[PDB]
Amino acid sequence: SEGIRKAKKGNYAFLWDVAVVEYAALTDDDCSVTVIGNSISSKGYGIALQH
Amino acid sequence: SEGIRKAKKGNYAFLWDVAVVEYAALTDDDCSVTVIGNSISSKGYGIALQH
Repeated sequence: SEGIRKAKKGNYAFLWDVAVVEYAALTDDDCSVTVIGNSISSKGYGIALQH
Repeated sequence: SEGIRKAKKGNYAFLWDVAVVEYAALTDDDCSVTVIGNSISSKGYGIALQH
């Protein structure tokens, strides 16, 4: 939440999930941001369960 | 095993696994290798166990 406006106001590139940044681009009332892609497909994300 | 030097000595944009190319251009010694990038998240490989 601080990284919303501090990246808006201040040259701060952030370290986070891209899909969140996709939605943060989806929320800003002006198209006023920039993202750069990432491709690391050897490691994945699964969903935990009962052992 | 067929279209090997036809991609290197002919107009054939041959199409296979990138890691196989990291073996094949390693077998190549003539510096006639060029390739572009690709990000495909859906498919891949991990060793099967017993059921």
